[PDB]
Amino acid sequence: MEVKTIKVFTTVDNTNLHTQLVDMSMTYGQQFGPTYLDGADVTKIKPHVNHEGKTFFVLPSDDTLRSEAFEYYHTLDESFLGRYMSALNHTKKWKFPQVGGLTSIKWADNNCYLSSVLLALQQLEVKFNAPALQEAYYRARAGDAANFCALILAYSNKTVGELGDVRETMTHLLQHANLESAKRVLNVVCKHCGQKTTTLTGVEAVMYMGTLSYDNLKTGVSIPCVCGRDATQYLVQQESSFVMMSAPPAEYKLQQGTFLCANEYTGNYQCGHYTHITAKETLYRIDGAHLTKMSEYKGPVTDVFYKETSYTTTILE
Ligand code: NA
Ligand code: NA
Ligand code: NA
Ligand code: NA
Ligand code: NA
Ligand SMILES: [Zn+2]
Repeated sequence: MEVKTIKVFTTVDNTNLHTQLVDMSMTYGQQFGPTYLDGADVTKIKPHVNHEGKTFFVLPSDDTLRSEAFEYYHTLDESFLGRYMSALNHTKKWKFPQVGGLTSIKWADNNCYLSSVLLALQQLEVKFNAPALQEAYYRARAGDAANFCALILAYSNKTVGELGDVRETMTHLLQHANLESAKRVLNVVCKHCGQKTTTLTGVEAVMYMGTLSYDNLKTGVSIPCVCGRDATQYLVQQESSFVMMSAPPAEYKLQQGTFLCANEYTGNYQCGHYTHITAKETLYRIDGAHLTKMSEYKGPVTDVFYKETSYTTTILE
């Protein structure tokens, strides 16, 4: 007798494993729909005896599987799982060296922006509400980051090799972060329209676009008003474990002890390369696999991260 059937497990979350008896005369596709083995699309291949007892990813095809997928990924986007697997097939071959005490990514497939994201996340006090992200994030911190990178790609709607952006990626990722108690209060004054207090929460409480300087947001920054004038606003109150300050790329000085980490961007509207700036015993520039220690830094910066707990203004009235 030749082996005609094998037992395997199918899953959408790598946690709930569903026993299957597989017919070796049919493709995985014919039995399960689109099917993946460690990210590789095996929809078109027939089973092998060596597949016995292995775990295969499938698409959610009934209410139970859809529920398991939503519970794990916190999205109902039907294309997500396939995009995640497509990315994973490539990110499993990336290398994740320890550089300046953090898990970085050797350069591959235009992944500089993702390396800068990964490096930043390891320094923020953040957690993810989506179990897929939180579990992968834990493993990434230790050097096992292939899965986390594939997820970031999928959550970002980026494919492997696609040119990316740190701020855009952070916007997508932070939608799944623990930011429900993040709060920002801004005092806004227009000379024509008058005064108002704006309260922002969640992602909008921690991301700002217009200045790299947390000090400037505290003391006053120009902001367009609906009337066509430039109004001024400053930070009254901040409750979050960090803030991310962004601005169109320009030369900026970074001083150890005055920020947590940052993204350098060498380039312009067309093209650019993203490197990570942090500090340990001195300033560190981490460009994939490559470290440069620095005693000072003035360079082209687009995003600066700062630690926070709770801040209240000392500006009166
Ligand atoms: Na995961
Ligand atoms: Na901010
Ligand atoms: Na202030
Ligand atoms: Na960064
Ligand atoms: Na990097
Ligand atoms: Zn106005």
